[PDB]
Amino acid sequence: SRTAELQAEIDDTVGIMRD
Amino acid sequence: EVEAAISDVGGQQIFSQALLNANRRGEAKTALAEVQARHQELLKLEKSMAELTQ
Repeated sequence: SRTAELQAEIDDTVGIMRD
Repeated sequence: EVEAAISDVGGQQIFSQALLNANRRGEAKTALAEVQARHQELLKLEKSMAELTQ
């Protein structure tokens, strides 16, 4: 469950930073 | 007449062998067989964060 949360956080930062 | 012929009784030794828990099963049991699918995930973090760093 930790690795999934890390993956989700990284995806969100990717989105923020594409913007 | 008589003499000796067969004697002893109180005297013997034994070794002892041993089996093992079954659950043991194949080495792949938690944090062993899951490392196959956990690696694809970790390769996903590597990639998605490769997108991040680029």
